[PDB]
Amino acid sequence: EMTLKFG
Amino acid sequence: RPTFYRQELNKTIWEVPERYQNLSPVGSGAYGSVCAAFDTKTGHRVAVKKLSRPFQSIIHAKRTYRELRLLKHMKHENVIGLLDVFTPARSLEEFNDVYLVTHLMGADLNNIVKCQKLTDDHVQFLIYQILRGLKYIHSADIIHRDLKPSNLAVNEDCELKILDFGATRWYRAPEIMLNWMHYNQTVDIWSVGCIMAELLTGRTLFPGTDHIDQLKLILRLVGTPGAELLKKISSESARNYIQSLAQMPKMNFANVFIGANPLAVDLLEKMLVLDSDKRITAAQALAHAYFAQYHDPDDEPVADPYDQSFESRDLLIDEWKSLTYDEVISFVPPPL
Repeated sequence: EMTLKFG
Repeated sequence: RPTFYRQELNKTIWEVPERYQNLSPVGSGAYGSVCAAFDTKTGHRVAVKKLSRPFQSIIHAKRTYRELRLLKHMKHENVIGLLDVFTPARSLEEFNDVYLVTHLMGADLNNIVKCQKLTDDHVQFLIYQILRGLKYIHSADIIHRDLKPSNLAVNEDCELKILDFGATRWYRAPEIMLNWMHYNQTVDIWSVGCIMAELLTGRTLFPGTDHIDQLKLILRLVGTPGAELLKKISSESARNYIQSLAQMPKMNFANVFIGANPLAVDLLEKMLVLDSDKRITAAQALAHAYFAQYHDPDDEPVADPYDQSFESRDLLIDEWKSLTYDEVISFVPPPL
């Protein structure tokens, strides 16, 4: 859940 | 009334309040053109949509009214909301342009899988938020009808919003892909099942090339329609076509999704049921054990009832336009 990266 | 300023971008005139700055064109088409912009009142990036030809016909004028009524009603954390709607017009007589402002959404669901592998925790949270938004939508007797990964916006905190109310075919329930019957709200649940399967495996679940190819792929997993479902299909030709098909049993999903969280596969079985009356609802799916880490039945609100009685009204262009103008005038922005 905590973090995702931009494309 | 704010101060407006006027500019031409991509040979489109944009006349917007001063609060919207640094407009950059990011899309165009028959529905209207969109600029990304900076909202100096909220400090957020926003999408500003200028409606194209909003009152050119009865059909267009009523569609403009329907979209504004719908967007004004949606007030939920997992659903796109109307930040602002405005016109440069000082009165109904010069009212010709409508502009809609929403949160600018950095990435959709297709984009986030391009640069990372989602964990099973990520998929639980994403699907939970989709179902939480759908519970709200469906409680107002609204159906999205076009859920797919490009209509789902996600930020860096894995927080999700449902956008853009009604490769599209790949997420469509078979009863609406081939117009078998009147739509249930659980056509959106079919789409969630297709999206969830794809997030779990990295593969599109039913990527058929035409309607028949896709229907055959669906029926191979879920089985051909039984007599109880056949009785609900009103088109006689559709019934005759389905009866011409070689019968196929439903498959065991656990043998198709080996290695996935068993509670994920169980929920998938409940969403991808062929008979839409037998599919799990959004409210019921939120209570499924797959979401035990996230489910809070005191924090899954429903909507106000939504009056759609305008849909059966038969009005002049200028009457739909006057109704739209009234809705622009009566708009109350959300709290900062």
